[PDB]
Amino acid sequence: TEHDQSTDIFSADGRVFQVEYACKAVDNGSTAVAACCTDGVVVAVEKILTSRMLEEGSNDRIHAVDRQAGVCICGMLPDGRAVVSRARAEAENSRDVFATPIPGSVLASRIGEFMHVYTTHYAYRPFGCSVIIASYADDGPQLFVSDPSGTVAGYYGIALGKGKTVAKTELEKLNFKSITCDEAVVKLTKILHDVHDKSKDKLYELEVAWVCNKSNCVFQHVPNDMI
Amino acid sequence: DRGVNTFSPEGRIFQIEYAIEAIKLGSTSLGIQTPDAVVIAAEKRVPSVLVDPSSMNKILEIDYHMGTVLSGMVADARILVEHARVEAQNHRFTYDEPMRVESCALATCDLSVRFGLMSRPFGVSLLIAGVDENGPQLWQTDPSGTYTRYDAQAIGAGAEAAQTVFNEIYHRNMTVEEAETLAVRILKQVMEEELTKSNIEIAIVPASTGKLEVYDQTKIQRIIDRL
Amino acid sequence: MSETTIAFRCNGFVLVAAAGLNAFYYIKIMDTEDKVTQLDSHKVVACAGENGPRVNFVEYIKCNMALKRMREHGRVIRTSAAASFMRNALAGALRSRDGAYLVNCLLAGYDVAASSDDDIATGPHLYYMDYLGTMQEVPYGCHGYGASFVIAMLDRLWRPDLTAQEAVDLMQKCCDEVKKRVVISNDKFICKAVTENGVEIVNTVS
Amino acid sequence: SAYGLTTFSPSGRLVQIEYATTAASKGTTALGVKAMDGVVIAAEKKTTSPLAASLTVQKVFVLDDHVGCTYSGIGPDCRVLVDAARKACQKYRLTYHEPMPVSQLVRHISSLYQEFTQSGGVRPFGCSLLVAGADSQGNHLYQVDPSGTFWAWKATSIGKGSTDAKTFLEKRYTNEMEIEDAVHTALLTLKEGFDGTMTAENTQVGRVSEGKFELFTVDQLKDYLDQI
Amino acid sequence: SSRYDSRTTTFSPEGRLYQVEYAEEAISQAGTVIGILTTGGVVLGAEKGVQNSLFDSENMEDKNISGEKMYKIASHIGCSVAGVTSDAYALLNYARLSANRHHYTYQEPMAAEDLCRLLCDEKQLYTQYGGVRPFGVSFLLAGWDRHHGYQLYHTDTSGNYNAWRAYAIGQNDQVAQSLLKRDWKPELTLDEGIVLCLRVLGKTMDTVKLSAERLEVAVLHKVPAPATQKLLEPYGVLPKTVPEFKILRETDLKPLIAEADRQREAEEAAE
Amino acid sequence: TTTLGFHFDGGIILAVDSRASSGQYISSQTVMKVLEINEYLLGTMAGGAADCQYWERVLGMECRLWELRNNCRISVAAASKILANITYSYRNYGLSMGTMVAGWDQFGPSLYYVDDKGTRVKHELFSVGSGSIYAYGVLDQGYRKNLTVEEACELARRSIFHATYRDGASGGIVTVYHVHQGGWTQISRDDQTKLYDRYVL
Amino acid sequence: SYDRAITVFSPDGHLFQVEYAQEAVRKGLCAVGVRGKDSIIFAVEKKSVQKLQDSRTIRKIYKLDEHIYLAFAGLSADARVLVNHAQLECQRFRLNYEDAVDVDLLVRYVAKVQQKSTQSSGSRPYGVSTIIGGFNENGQPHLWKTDPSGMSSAWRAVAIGRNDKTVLEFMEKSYQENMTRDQCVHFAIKALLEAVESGSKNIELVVLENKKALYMGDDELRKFVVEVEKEREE
Amino acid sequence: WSPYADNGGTIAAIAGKNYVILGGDTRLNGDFCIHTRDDRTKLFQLTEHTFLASTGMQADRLQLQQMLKYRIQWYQYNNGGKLPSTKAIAKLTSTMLYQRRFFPYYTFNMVVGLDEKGAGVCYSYDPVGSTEPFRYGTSGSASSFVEPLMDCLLTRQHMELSMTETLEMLKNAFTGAAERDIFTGDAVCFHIITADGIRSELFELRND
Amino acid sequence: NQYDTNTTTWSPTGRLFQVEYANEAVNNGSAAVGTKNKDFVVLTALKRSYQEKVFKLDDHVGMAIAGLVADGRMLARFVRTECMNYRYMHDSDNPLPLIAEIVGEKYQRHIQFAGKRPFGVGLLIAGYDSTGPHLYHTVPSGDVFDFKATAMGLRSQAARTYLEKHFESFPDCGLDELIMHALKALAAATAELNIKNTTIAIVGKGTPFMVLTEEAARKYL
Repeated sequence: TEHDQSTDIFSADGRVFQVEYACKAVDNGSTAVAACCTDGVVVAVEKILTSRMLEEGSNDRIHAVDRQAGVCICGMLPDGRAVVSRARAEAENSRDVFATPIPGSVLASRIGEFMHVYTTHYAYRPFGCSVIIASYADDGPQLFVSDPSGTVAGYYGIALGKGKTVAKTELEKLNFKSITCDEAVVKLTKILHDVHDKSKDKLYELEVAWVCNKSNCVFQHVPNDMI
Repeated sequence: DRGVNTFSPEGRIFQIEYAIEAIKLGSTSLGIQTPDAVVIAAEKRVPSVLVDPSSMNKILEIDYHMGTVLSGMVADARILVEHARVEAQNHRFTYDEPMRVESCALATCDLSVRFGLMSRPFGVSLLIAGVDENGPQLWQTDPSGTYTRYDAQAIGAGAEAAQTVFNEIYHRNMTVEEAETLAVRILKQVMEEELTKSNIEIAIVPASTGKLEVYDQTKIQRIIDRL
Repeated sequence: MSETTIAFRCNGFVLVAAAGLNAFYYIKIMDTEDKVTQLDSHKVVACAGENGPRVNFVEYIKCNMALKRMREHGRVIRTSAAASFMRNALAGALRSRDGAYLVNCLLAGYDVAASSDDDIATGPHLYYMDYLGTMQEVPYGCHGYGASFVIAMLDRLWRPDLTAQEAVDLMQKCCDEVKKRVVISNDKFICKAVTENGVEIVNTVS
Repeated sequence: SAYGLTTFSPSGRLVQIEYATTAASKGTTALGVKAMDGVVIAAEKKTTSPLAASLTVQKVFVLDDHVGCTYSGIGPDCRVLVDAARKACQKYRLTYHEPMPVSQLVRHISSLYQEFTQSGGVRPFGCSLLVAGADSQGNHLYQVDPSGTFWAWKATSIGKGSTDAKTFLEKRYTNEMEIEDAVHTALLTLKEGFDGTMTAENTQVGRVSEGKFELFTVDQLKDYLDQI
Repeated sequence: SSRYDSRTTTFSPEGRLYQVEYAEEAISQAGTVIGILTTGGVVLGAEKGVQNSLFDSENMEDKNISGEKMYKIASHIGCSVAGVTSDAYALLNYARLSANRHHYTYQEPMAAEDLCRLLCDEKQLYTQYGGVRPFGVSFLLAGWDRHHGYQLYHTDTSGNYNAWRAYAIGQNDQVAQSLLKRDWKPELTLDEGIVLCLRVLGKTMDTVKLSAERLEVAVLHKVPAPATQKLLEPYGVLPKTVPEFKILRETDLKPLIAEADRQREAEEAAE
Repeated sequence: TTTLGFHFDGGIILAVDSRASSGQYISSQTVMKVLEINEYLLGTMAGGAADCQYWERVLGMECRLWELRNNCRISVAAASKILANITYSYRNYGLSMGTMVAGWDQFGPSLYYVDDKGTRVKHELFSVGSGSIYAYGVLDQGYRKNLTVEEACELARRSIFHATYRDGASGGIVTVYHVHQGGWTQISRDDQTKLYDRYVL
Repeated sequence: SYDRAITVFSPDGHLFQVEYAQEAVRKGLCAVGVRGKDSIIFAVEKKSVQKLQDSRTIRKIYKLDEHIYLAFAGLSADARVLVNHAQLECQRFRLNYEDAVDVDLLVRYVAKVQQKSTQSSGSRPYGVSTIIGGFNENGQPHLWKTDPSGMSSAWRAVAIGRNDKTVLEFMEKSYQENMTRDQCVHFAIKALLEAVESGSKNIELVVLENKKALYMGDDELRKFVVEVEKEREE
Repeated sequence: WSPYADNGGTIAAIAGKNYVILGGDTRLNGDFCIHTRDDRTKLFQLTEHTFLASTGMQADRLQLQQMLKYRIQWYQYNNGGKLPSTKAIAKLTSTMLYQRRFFPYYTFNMVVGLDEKGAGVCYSYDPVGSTEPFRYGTSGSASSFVEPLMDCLLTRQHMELSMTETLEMLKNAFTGAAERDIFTGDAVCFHIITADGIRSELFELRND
Repeated sequence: NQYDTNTTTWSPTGRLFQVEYANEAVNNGSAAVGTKNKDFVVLTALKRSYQEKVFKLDDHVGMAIAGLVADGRMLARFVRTECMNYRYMHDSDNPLPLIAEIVGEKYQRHIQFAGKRPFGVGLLIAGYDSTGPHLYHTVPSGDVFDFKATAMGLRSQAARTYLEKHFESFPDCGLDELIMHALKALAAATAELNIKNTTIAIVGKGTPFMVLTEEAARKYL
């Protein structure tokens, strides 16, 4: 069992255990959900509070990375913040060098590449976060997830963290072709209130954001009255 | 086996804890501050009668108004004192005035902490004694890069004993004679050999003149006899 | 060329002379600087140029020769090897960032057997060098404005079998002709002989 | 990583160099024969399956117009030595405007093997080479091993079937063979150790003659196989 | 990755450097090598391995630069090696480069003890800095210079060197060192030295007759100086004799092997 | 500017004027041109004020470190050598400097000249600056080794005076220092216009 | 570039790499220095007498400059590297300051090189202790010792290497101030023969006087040894 | 294109037994024109007892003011919160100017403040940093007028003032300079520095 | 424990132990408190032979530390330098939200690479900018929390218990009652509080970051 001490070693079965362990940190974190409508994309996440004395906005998990795109972090927040910085730099590079807003599919593939490189070298460890990427540039609305292995995929709806098995069940009873961004906020918030476990985590709040036609394809937090 | 940067489970850095153990196996050194002056003194401890005692000074000049006594590893201490000397002359070069004692303590601690580059911390603590516009002062530096002001302090093997003699006799208001005497008393007790006049060092910095004076053999004996 | 240097070898010695002058534009500061420098027990170099380059060049050669001595059981190095090292330092500097050392030298030595295994031909040697790194063994040679006058005299009067007394006389005539014909004042000379017994000052020449 | 992976052991052995030499001695069989007017080298190229294209598999390489090589052991390791050798030959022509002698090329290769037995962070190469070529001093055949040691030979073999091949060559070798009799002898020696039927598609052959090195095509090799 | 570092340059608990000791054990397993100091030169002799029939010559144009065991470093310095062969080639190139740079800078030959000291400093470096194994080589060096005449040095895996009148490294070096301690004398000639070398190799190999195919012999001696072109170099001075390193062939050894077999048959008679 | 120094039986005298001029406008009449490096060594400035003041302060710092590390005073030969190495390393960078360095060490009194190209010379008498060409006239007439301290101070004072009276770039106050075994003393400061009234008789 | 930490503290304040270096020194051959009125003697044990060794012995006392010599104990190859550094520093000092280097200042440079080897990543300490002696430009003699940690001290007589502690007890009793050049040579030979077996060709010796150095020949040394072997019988 | 521009104008100061008075004009000149008549960048406060005053190129005095402000902030962080004296700042300034020897600030600077005894002092610098302590000083386009006048009225070599009388002399010197130098005019800002604090005042000059 | 030696090793349950242990350095430092009302922030600290615990970072911002002092000083020099550059380029105060972000990001670089050690220190950063008063707490894991009141160090649970009762009343408090609530919270984590073992620091509207002198602190102790 020396094979699980660094990310630069395969096990006999063809696995990389340090990356699996990093994934377990995401699976024990707070729940997130997201949905891709015909207008846009909506993201929502549960924040577990550690004190009743925090200001509002503390330890935000959702961050803008360009005018038209945003990221939500699951698992370890300071690791997520390092990925947010990288993503900001790739979006700026696309505007400065190629004179375009970065397409959603390209942004997700660069984030994946960046995360993968920390699974290859004896001197670094894998990130302990999964990132939800939400974008609306010239390729339409797009929602992607990148995990600690650096694997990247596109979704119509998705859930992450410790409530994900149940939350997935409830996202399967939505109609993705038809739904608008105002309905979505009500349904997504409901799923998150229902999976919350009241024994373990006593204090919590919800954080919600979107990018859609209503907002002029600007990625932003929803106004706190719509919850 | 476990690296140079590792923390223990109660939050201490192991190499720094061990460096502090090496200092408790040193020759004994101490200092006493009065309103008139500051006094420093050290057990010499030569290995044989064939050694010239001149060559084994434990009390060094940094500049006209400041001196040091060292404990622990002598060769490591010479690196630190060379740095303190170079800093005190750079301050005169640039600003045409003597360097304050506290600033010189601070500069020595900024060198002592650059390891992870050097393979290990310095196994040294200094007592620095001087005079500036805030009067006579006594500072201690240690391998953690912390510096602290004291009224009376001892370092090395006889340290624990000498803090019981200080907790009895030391009041903040003594004279030069009472402190000179308290010094040679503590040394007699915690030493191994019999206390001659060529087996210890003493120095003073007085508020009056503000220069450092290292006592000869002649003048030390007057303080043995007064006992 | 404000300072003249002269040298010549005969059967058991080399004589070397150089002018004492140090100047600042048109003012004489002093006229007694010794520019014939001793490199080891049986070697001297006479250099012409400004004080800064002259002194920094001879201290660099002296240091490397002392180092080489102690990593060799303290044995005297041959004159041709010292000449070769100097030439290589002058030529090196010419293609370096700081530029050439503006000095012109004459190197003289007397080679002596190291041990009983040594099959070296013992004798005096004299090498002319210039600031670019040119180096040539010669029977006599000169640098400075006075050089051309003295060379012609030596072409007329020098022989290999001059005695020590005839040679000292011949060096005094050479120095007098520099004083007679060169506008720049070279009023005092210092002279040294290199022989099988080492390096000595010749006091009767000035 | 910058520490050494190859180290001495209590009896003075360097075991990673032995283990690398064991990997070389389990490769498929190659051999070489020096005649009085040239040199031949040959190697087996059996594929694992008939879904593999035979044509593209290379066991014999041109290093320059006068010299070539073959290998046994780990193929991807051999490619690194073949690229370094090609480069050295061209660098020698740029400086002296003549072909690099085979003695100098072998020494260049040998010093690249020696670095991977000592530098930090690397294991040794796991292949032996046979090098064959022509220069001003004549025709040459050399062997180089993972230690970096090299030898000049009249005939030899490397790889799995190498002991039986060397016993067979010791009997049939003479100092007065012509080049064409050497090609015959080389192909006969392979056939002895070969598991299955030797064809012009599953074997490869190269030849030095008249100062040039050339791979046989499949067609040329078929003519020689129909005579043996 | 740091948990798999073997720590090659780390002291162990009696001030020992284990990699340096283990490399010394490798030397003691190699072919025997002998050196002898005479009044006419230095002799170096080596045992070659068993001689297969399929071995070939490199057919080099000049024959006195390298054999199997003997290498020229400069016109006045030669050597012979025991240990890891490819490591020897790396240090041999370093020595060749050092000795010829000295001649570039001073236009005279490098002293023998100086070349030996540079070589040993290159070995010491790998025992103190840089995390890799040391070289596994020992050299006998033969030289001539104007300071001390003929010299014979030996170098070891720690980077230490010493000077010798006769010496042996490799396999049977305690047996060889005992026979030399008996039969060496201050008044040996070059030919008497070569015979004394063949008889010592004869004994350690353990064959009654000396195979001329299983030995190698080199000498460092002084020969008449060649041309003296005073037209092209008007101030060039050569001496009468110059050093030369020579590798003896099978037509120079034939008479000297005879003399070594007769002295072997007259030492088996008295017993 | 005018500075001079010489070595006599009783030590070393140094003397200077005090004007700073571009070449037309006079920026000051009260520059101090003798630098008290420490208490056993003196320097002088001519050429660029800033260059002499900065690098002499550097040299004073190097002397004090030497004293801390070795527990004894640096020699004049070493101090002057430290300054000449610096100027030599900057010989292509356009400094302007003509300094004397004076002191009394275990070999006795020593006087050196050091310039901006790495020059370094040891001798019994120097004058430096644009007024030097007038001061050498008076000084070479009166200099001998057997002067008393009072005579030597007078000779130095009268020489700087005659330079100030003829050279446009020299003037102001004449200052004399004496370097002896116990260190150094400032002997005198006198306005050159008061001196005119004492010497015109 | 290998940059591993080699010399580290362990749990009771020990630096093991430095103590192991000090063990290599105690295994080494014995060396002795003795300061007289106007002379310094250095004497060293040699590996052994052999028929096959070359008569011209390799020197184990080194010259650092005209006026400074060095002897050592420990790993001979590490000592040669330290000697090389100190030779360059002596010449760098002449180039920068013109004067010849003082002995105490050259000893500080060497001690600082040893100390750095105990704190630099990627390298082990030198396994060497040195004895360094010389004269200043005012005829006063100095004698110093350095250890592998970088600690330096001045002595009147001192010993290092194997049986250092025995030779040091002998020297503590018998040493007298202000001895002659010949009385010093006697005292040093005598001290060495507490550790060493015979006194034939297993001693080399250097006598250093203000402006003169001498590697003693075999004949002058034989004379001094028999005189000492006679007095050890009494 | 040159990296240098001269923006014109004049500064002056006079020290007393326990005050110093310092003045700078407010015009900023371009090439053959005027950018503004109300520039305040010539005087710059460093502590409550010490000012920098500069003439020459305006962009270079802006850089030098900021470099000094940051070195003085570091001094307080390394010295227990305490501020450097006027003499300490004067030596720092000398050292900073010489370290740019090879592409120098195009500035003529003064440091003025109170010393430790509480008396006024003025340090004037050439552009690579040579200086000395003095009782008065001036630099800039009108300095060759103002300086001989200050020599005449304050030292009197050819023949103790109140704060009030000293300030009147400077008012009259600037009025004269504004009439005869084409690059000096519009207004003077005066600072009076005492142990208590710093008083300010604006004074009008001719506008042509 | 096979997973507690390096920062680059995840354990099988998804934890990073070396980072949990650096966080114990903070929890064993001496206690410090912070509180804020509509327009001020107050910090108090137990400084007992005087040991420096509070540092000014610019005119508008300062901090208290707990844990390893030499790491404290290294972060103080970094934030100082950042605030000086911001003012050079903009002529205004560096916004407090950007200070808290660069500090968080610098902690995190030291928990992901084998050639760096985690910082073993916790900061309370207090400042005042164009959007009002701010109080942030930072820890060795790289997290940053924005608070109305909190406490860190030894026995800081008692201080936190006291602040949970009163904090909802702090917006309406004046500067004098706010200072008193901060000392009564620090008292709960404790000999009693004098002017020689307690620091008080303040920053706010019309008030640059300052540490009370012993004279000014008498009024409250």
